[PDB]
Amino acid sequence: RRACYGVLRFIMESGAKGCEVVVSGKLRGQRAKSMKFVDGLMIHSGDPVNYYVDTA
Amino acid sequence: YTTPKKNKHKRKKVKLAVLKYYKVDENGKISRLRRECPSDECGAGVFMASHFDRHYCGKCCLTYC
RNA sequence: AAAGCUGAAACUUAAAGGAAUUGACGGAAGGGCACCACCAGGAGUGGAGCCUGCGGCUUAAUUUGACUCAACACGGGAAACCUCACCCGGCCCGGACACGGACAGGAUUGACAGAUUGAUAGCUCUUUCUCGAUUCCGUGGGUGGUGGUGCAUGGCCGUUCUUAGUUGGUGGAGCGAUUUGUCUGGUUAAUUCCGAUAACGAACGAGACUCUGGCAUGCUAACUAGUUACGCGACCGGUCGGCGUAACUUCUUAGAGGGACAAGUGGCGUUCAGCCACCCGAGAUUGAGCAAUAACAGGUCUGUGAUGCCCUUAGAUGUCCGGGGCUGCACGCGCGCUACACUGACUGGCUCAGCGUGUCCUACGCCGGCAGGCGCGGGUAACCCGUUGAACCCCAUUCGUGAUGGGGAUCGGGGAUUGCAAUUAUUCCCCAUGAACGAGGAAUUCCCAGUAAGUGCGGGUCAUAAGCUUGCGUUGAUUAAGUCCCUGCCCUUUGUA
Ligand SMILES: [Zn+2]
Repeated sequence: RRACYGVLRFIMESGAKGCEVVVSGKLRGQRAKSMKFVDGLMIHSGDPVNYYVDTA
Repeated sequence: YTTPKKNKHKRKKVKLAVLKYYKVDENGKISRLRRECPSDECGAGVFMASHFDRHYCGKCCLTYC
């Protein structure tokens, strides 16, 4: 939670339009889960995605 | 398994083997008991073997009857 | 009389139950939607032979994952060896590093011959030679895996789900889960807009966007693209993909920029969003790619040096080498290919592509009936193959309703190309053999215009190589412009144990 939020706060401080940080796997217990964290604006479809959002 | 066991070949340990190569007399006749290997690199450095009915060199794999 | 009134216990149990909220579901209702739905049809498939992929029965092993849409020509899975996991048999360490022992008075390495073995494997036995602290023996500790678990996981991927869905902030309503915003009604392919309005401001999806088709006798250009003209030549003013110069860009390549917006006209529409028709036009809906929120105990540990646990780890589940198997057939299913002929076969003649690939693609000459054999050239490619002389189709010939010159399965001989190796026949060619099949029962798939279907060609696999898929042209239709009846989908009302 703290680590991912630290990264969000820094990315939004740096001056991005919006951020999406996702962490997936054995977060707690023996069952695989996923935690998505979103802020600002984020586009998913069309050509603009190619040259407006960068992913890792 | 059907076979009892397959054992690896262990080299028969011989003590001080190079004393069998020379036969030095009291006044000093240094005679080579085993024959010399007549090949190029072996010449004067390798003493070719003497089996029961043949000769053999361990380096160059040269054989004579 | 049927029965009425009054009326316990032993034992047994963690809930039974009441209101209201979200979902899901209904053989409940109201709107709308889709050829993985029907209607009208087209081609079919299901019947036949054969190819492949699955179950079974065999086997030494027939390695194995996947089982409605969301398994079964799927794992890019066309397996002769390799691949290769599986079965039989045999070499190798490629067991780092540390500690102890061993040890130049030699730890250890490799091997001729004969036996041994499938093997010219010093693998092992007999017999000796040969290398020089690199090893070899014990414990700890590693390192490998197409070993196990996808129900421990990451990543991609498929599906729910191709429909229009989805969520905060602040304000409002409820003790509360929660709800409103996200809507009565019109309108759209669309939670798309108009307009209502306890909501107002927003965000994602949709749209926009990117690639591709269709138009430019306007623009910039061109011996790796062509035309027009002229000269020379060949043969009768004409034919030339016969050759050489000059104007250019119509044809060819492809950069920039134009062009289409319900814009113009007439109806219909709370004259609003918009809908139908028509003129002018190349075009008045081209085809894709990308695709939210929230989930499948969906598939994959056999893509990985992506990976946690566990199992083995030197007579190994490591790795390699010889074989065999993956294809083994009383049977049942799933994609398909060729057919059942006369709108057709056969023989000859004529005449047109497009995508895209070549360090293996191939022109030209010679020999062989053919598969192919030799010799000598071009091309790392708008340069050579190549003007990619493709097939259906078109025009002649023969056949004649006969299981027939339809169909070419199954079988016998030969002759070539790959490859170290072709038998359980890898492909390829020639002669011979000539099965079922006369349009397929219940059932069931796909599809709306350059579409369906017929028909070839290129790419991927590829030493050998397409009955597969992924693309490209070519010839080119019938029927519909609708509906919720079947099968499902979205929104709104209700009902629920
Ligand atoms: Zn020698």
